[PDB]
Amino acid sequence: ASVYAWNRKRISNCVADYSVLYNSASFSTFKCYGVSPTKLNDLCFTNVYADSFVIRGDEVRQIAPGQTGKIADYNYKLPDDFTGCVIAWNSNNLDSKVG
Amino acid sequence: QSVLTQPPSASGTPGQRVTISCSGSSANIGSNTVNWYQHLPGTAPKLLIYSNNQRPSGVPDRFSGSKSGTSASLAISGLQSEDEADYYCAAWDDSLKGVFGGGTKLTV
Amino acid sequence: VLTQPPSASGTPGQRVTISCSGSSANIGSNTVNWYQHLPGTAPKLLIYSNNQRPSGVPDRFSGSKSGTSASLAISGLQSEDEADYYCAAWDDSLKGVFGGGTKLTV
Amino acid sequence: GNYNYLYRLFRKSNLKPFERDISTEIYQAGSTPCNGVEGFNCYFPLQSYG
Amino acid sequence: QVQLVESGGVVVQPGGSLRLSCAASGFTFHDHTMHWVRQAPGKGLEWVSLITWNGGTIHYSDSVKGRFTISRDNSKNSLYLQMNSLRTEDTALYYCAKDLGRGGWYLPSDAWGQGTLVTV
Amino acid sequence: QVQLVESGGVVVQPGGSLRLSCAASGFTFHDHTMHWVRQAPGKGLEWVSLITWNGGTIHYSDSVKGRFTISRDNSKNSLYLQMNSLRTEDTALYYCAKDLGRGGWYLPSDAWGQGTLVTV
Repeated sequence: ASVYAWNRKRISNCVADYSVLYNSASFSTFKCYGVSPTKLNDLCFTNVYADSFVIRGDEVRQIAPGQTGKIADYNYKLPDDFTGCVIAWNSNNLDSKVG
Repeated sequence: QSVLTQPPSASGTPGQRVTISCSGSSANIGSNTVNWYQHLPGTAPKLLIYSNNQRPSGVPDRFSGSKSGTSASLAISGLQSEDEADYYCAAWDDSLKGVFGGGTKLTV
Repeated sequence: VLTQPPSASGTPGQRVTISCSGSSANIGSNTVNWYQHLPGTAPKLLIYSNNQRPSGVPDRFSGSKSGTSASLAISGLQSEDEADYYCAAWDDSLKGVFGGGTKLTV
Repeated sequence: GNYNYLYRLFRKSNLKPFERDISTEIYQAGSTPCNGVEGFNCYFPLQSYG
Repeated sequence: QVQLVESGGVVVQPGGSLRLSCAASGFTFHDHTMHWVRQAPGKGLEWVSLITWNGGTIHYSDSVKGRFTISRDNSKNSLYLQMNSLRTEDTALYYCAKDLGRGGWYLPSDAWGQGTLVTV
Repeated sequence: QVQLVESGGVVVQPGGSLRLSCAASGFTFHDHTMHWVRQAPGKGLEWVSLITWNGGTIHYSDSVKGRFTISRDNSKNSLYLQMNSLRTEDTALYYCAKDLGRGGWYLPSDAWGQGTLVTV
């Protein structure tokens, strides 16, 4: 989805295996706030929300607590007490076109 | 506007236990040690915890903490009304120099 | 049409301002934009709609509009901040209006 | 100030009853090797009384 | 990754004419308004003209009004400026620029091209 | 009985060159590393700089790097901070602090001074 209209996927009543994400070399960004990126499998939650969107490389830094900017303020805002992990990767060969 | 990330506040009932989290990059926590400070308004900041889980003289065993992965935390047990203070997370950066977190306001 | 000082200066660690004035049609009943021009290349937008910033421009640069006048406030003066700053607005009688330009040095 | 009285501030482990330790081996607080000298997150184990 | 590339910065005899061209990419062309601005040597910026995305309106500075014509081709992502009855007073560095966003217009915004030198 | 006493907390014109001075006693001065830390009003703690006992190494935060100078005099048991090219963003309560042990260094430890207020 576009950043102005991000897609929220609800995850519940399931087994959350995070090792398939944590140990992946694909991701360029993997920032966990309030939790440890390698201990996620040992943490039980009621709800997990996966918010999916596409932004520019120079905007990736805005997807975090305490940040401001065009994305942080007008498109996708995260709370200062956010708990969860922000995962991102380069999609230049997926979401780009000539012209 | 800080490298180390902390929640804006924490709270609980006196006699209970609460925790204050701290997160950062591998250059902040992952490859270094985390110190904690307790700053009571009206006076100077003081060291609470150093080298992840060690205590300086004068700091009671109600204050303890740990470091794992690329994160750290401070645990405050036996909450007292006198612990209504701003707790700070700090570490030395591999690229930058000294780094402090925003500070967590702990209240009764 | 828009009136600006020919230059501005100051030691690093000094706040400076670049004023702009015109008629009720230039500032009073319209918006004011500001540009920063680094010699050797093109001008770039610094401030728009009186006090808004485009991507890439830090909060070191701010401004305001009141009455029939406007101003740009520059809090930083590094070696990289030497540039010609311009005030512009759309008129009701005239079209696109730019000031003479202010040379800000350090 | 009389600073000729030293006490041990850093140690790898605790002492046993009536155990003596008068070594000056430097203490490494961080995970980075101090190379047995002093510097980044490593200190001389003894401290003075003011 | 917005870019604007000007061409036509040549020397022309006074009383003659010159056409400038600006290539554009990195942004939606057909929905955006574009402008020309010129800077005479020793002077500040002088606004020349604008043309809106649908050709709904065109505006010229009085100094070029009636002698300059602005046009665009939304199928080639290009902007053109036709300047006739040229005078030595028209010597300037000409810049291509776009507006803030789609539909509306006001003044040149953040993305400016390098520009090209026109001598009369 | 460790004490650190700051001085120079005055209101200074931004174009000036204010220096702060920290007096130290109650501990060995010449074998210890010391730091400056400041707290801007409404904000948390900001690390400024450190100087080691032998002057072997000095470190600055990027926000003060190139504009602040740190020095010490082991014969006077005092630490100095020279702050030039001042900004209104430098308004803060400045604290003097020492490290944990002798020889080496890391971050400010248990002994902090009362601090002094610098207004720009």
